[PDB]
Amino acid sequence: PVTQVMTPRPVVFRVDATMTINEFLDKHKDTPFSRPLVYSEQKDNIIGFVHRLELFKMQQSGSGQKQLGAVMRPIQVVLNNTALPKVFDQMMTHRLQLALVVDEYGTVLGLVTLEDIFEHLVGE
Amino acid sequence: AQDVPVTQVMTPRPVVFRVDATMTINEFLDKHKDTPFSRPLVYSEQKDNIIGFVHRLELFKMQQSGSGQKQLGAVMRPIQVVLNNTALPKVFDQMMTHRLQLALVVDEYGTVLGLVTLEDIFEHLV
Repeated sequence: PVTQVMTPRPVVFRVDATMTINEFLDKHKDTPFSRPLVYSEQKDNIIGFVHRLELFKMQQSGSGQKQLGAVMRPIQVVLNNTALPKVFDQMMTHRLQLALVVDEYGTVLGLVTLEDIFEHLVGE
Repeated sequence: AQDVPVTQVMTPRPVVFRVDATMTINEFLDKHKDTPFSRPLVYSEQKDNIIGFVHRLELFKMQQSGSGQKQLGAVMRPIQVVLNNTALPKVFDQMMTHRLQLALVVDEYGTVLGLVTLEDIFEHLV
């Protein structure tokens, strides 16, 4: 059970894998969005996610011309019908900050974050 | 370039076994025979629409618990993807980092090319 007690958040912030780190930090300075997903060719085709702090560090290291696709964290999926404590245990154990939530028809429902899971469990 | 493509380490989609998630455990266990630790892939409506996998032994536990009438998807496990252009070392790192034993390989558009195991990648570089 996931969607049945926590609703997956919508994917609202997508960036192209071919976009460069410089371009990203350029276009999205002071962005309110903390969960930037990376898409490959179609905006529908999520292959990873990035963290702005991490990207900035790479830029300061002269890696600003690198493409998001080459430096992103790979996208991971969690099933809708998985127990929250288990999802939590898995994400923590793997240091996974966010995951796409998928149902039993292969449909992407939205995304969850480890902090979102934390916040829900802790409220119990 | 550097090493061989994950696409040569994988089992190609056409020869990859998968079963309908709506099949009951009872019918699956009766229809399909395979070893205690096999991990059949599961598809939703289309045979290419691969949405995870199940452990045969967990299927068998279910049946013996009197839940054989339930669908395969009852105990479905997620399956992750790796990109066809990812260097074999990086792939190895990524699956290890996430403790993956199995993963679908996809192209830049998300189309499943095949199934790669960590065992086969491990084998290859060590």
